[PDB]
Amino acid sequence: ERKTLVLTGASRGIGHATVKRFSLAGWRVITCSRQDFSENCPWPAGPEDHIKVDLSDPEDIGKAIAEIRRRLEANGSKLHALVNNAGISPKAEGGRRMNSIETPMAVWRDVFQVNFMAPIMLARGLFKELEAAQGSVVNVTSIAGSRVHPFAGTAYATSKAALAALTREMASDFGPYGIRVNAIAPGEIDTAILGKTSEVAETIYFLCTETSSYVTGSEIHIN
Ligand SMILES: [Ca+2]
Repeated sequence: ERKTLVLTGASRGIGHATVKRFSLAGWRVITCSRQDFSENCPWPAGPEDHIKVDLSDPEDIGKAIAEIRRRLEANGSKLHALVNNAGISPKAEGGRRMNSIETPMAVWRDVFQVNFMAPIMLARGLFKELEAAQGSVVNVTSIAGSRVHPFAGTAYATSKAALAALTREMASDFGPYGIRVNAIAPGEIDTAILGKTSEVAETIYFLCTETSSYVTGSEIHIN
């Protein structure tokens, strides 16, 4: 019965505020993280709501998808929401911003894999359950996708710009199956890559509930 959310990037700020919003609304919240489940976690969700997965690893993502699908059988194999908030912006030597000149191949690869490929891999991997629920996919974009930012490196900026375009394409592709796909760009950089965050969490929640049933292919720019 209970509506279910799969969330990546459940970090302090936007991620935690989103967990809190959906938890208080009565949803089951399955969080994905590189870390082992710990009883010192802020929310009281048990191990059945935690998925250990490294989103830079396509093999691990396939293993996480299969485990999520098994855990969704407890609700009729429905996934009402997938929220892609995981994002990385690796820094150069000495904690410096990493620009287009200095970014090595391995960073381009891992940043695009986590920030860009994992959202579509998870959405198409969980397609059956999203379709069964006529669910919602939210991709969290960034102001860095549209303007050069002092606190976000080039790989992050370009992968988030790619993610904004991917959101538009996914909405067109997933639409005929009844799955809506939208993006939200917070007004400030997500401090995870280092009141306003509650607004982002509220908007993600809106995009996953009945009032947004007819909205797809949009990108909401929080001002
Ligand atoms: Ca169907």
